[PDB]
Amino acid sequence: MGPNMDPMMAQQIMGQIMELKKMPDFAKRIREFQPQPDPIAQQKAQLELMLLQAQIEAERARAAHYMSGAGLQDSKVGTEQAKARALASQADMTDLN
Amino acid sequence: MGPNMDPMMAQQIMGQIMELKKMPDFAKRIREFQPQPDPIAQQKAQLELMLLQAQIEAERARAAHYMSGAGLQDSKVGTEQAKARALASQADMTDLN
Repeated sequence: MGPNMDPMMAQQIMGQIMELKKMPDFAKRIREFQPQPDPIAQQKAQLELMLLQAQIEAERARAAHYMSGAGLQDSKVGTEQAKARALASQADMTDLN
Repeated sequence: MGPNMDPMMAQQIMGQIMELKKMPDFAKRIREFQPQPDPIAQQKAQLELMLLQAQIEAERARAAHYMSGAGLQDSKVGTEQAKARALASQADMTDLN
C-alpha cells in the first residue's frame, strides 16, 4: 500500500483477514492492539542538545575570543612603538657619554 | 505477518501449529514460554550517560571559558594603553637629560 499513516487502518485490515480466516479472537486482539514506543526518544532529545550546545556555546564564543585577541594585538602595536623610541633615546645617551 | 507487537500472539500461533501436528507437550511449552532479555540494556544506559555528559559538561563549559577569555583580552587592552603612555614619558625624560 505505502507509507501512508494511520496504522490503525492497517490493523483493521489485518484483523479483517483474521476474521475471514475464522480466528475471531486473534482478529479482535489485533484490531484492538495498541502499539507502544520504546525509550529511544531520549536519543533524539540528547542529540538535539548536542547540536544546540555545539552551536551556541562553541562557535559564538570562539568568535568573541578571536575578536578580543585582534583588539589586543592592535593595542600592543603602540607599546612596540614606545619601546622603539625609548631604546633609540638610550642609545643616543650612550653615544653622547 | 509483520513487525506487529505482542509476540505472545506469535507464540500462540506456533503452539497451534505444534498442536495440529500432534506434539501437545511442545505446544504447551512454547505457548507458555516467557522470553527473557539479556543484560545489554547496560549499553543503552551507558550511551545515554555518554551523551548527557558530553553535552552538558563539555560544550557549555567551553562556552563559559571562551567568554571569560574574551573579557580578559578586553581588559588587557587598557594595560597596553598604560604601558605605551609610560614608555613615552620615560623617553621624554631621557631626551631632556
